[PDB]
Amino acid sequence: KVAVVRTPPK
Amino acid sequence: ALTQPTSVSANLGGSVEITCSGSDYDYGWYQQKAPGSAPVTVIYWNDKRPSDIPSRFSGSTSGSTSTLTITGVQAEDEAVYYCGAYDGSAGGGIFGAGTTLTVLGQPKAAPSVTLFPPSSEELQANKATLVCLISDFYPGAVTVAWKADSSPVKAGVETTTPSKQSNNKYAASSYLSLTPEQWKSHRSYSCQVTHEGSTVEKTVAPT
Amino acid sequence: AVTLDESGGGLQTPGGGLSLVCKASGFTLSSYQMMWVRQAPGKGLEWVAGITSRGGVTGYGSAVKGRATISRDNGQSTVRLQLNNLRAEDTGTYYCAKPALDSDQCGFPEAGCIDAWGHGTEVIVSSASTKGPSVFPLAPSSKSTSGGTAALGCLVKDYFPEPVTVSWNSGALTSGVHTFPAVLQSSGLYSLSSVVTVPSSSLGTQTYICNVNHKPSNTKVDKKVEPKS
Repeated sequence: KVAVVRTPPK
Repeated sequence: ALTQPTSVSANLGGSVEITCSGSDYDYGWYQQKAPGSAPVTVIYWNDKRPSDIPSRFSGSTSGSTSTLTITGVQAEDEAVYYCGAYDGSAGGGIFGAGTTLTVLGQPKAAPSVTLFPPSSEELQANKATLVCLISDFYPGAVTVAWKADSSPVKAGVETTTPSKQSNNKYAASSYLSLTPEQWKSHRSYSCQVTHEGSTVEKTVAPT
Repeated sequence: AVTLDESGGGLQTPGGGLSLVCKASGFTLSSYQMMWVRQAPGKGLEWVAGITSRGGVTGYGSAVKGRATISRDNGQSTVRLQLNNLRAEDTGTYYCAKPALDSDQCGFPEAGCIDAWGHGTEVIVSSASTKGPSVFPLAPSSKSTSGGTAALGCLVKDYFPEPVTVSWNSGALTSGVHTFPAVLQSSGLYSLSSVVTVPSSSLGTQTYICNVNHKPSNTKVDKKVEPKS
C-alpha cells in the first residue's frame, strides 16, 4: 500500500 | 460525502450487511456503543480485522462500495457503525453518517418508576423539584405526564431522552420545577409514565 | 499496548482559542502519520486535521480550515491540535487517531486506515461561567419502599458544565447504584440524580452519604441522606 500523501522528496 | 444506511436490523445469531459508498479509496469500519465514547475499529483497509476483534466481523470492497458483514450476531454487537475513507476530490478524511444496528428479539419490559418529593433543604432555599426516575424499560420510548392533584401540569417539566443502561434496558428522568407555594397548595402531585399503552403512576404529597 | 491520551479540553471561550494534546505511547510515534477526529453532540464522526510523520504536510477539514493548526513532537511522543475563532459548532468530543500502517502506507487523511482511537476529550464552547451544584438528599420513604428494599438518593441540581461524578459511602457502596444521565434545563444548567436501592431494615442503622464531585468548579459535596424529616 502507498500513502496518498507524504513530505515531497527534496 | 459517504453514504451508509441510517439503520439495519439483525436477529440474534443471524447475519447482517452494512454498505458504504462515496470514496474511490480504502474503507474502514468503526464501532461506537455510546456517543462521546472512543470508537472501536472492527475493520480497516477494506478487509483487515484488528487482533482483538472476533472473526464474525468481515469487510469487502467491490468496486468503490464497502460491505461490513457480521456473521452470527451477538447482543453486544448493537452499536452505531461509522464508515471512514479518504475523500479524493477534496483531500481530507470523510466519514459516513453512521448505521444503527438493532439486535431483534429483545423482550418488552415495563418501566420501574421512583418519584421523590422536594427535600426540606430545597424548600428552605425557596425552590422545589419533583424527581421522577424511570428505568429498565424496553423498547426505549416513554411518554411522561405530570398531574397537580388531577389536573395536567402545563409548565416546569424537563425530561431526558431515553438512554441505554448497562443491562440493555433504557432509563430516563423527568423533573417538575414548582414554587414551594404551588407544592404546598395541592393535595398531591403525580408522575405518569406510559410505555407500550400501559401506564405506571407514582404520587407524592407534601409533609 | 497502544494508547492515545488526549488533554486540553473543557470549557472554552467563544471566538477564543484551545490547545489539545495527544500523548502517544506503546509505539514509535515518528513511524506514523496522525489525525484528529471530532463528534458534536448528537452527531457523527467528523475528520478534523492530519499531519505526516515529520510534520512536512498538514491537512484540515473544511469546518476548521484557516482556524486550525496541527503539529507534532516525535521526541516528546505528542500530537497537538490548536483551534482559534472558536464557535458553538466546535463543541464536541475530540479524538486522537492512529493509522494501522506506517507513514509510507497510510497518509493522514486516510480515514479508512484507523486502528487506534484515544479516549477522547470534551470541548465546550461557551461564555457561560462554571457553576457548582446544589446537592439535595432524596430521603427514603414508607409509601415508596418495595418489600424490604428502599430507594434513596441525591439530587445534583443546577451545575455547569458537565461532568459530575457520584459515589456512595466514599466508593464502598456500588451494588444497586443507578446514576441517571443529566437533563439540560432551559436555563443552560444541568441536573442529575443518583439513586441507591438498599435493604429497608438498614434505614435506622446504616449511614448513607452521596459524594458528588464537580471538577469544573473545584467542588465536592458529601451529602448525608437520612429517612424523611
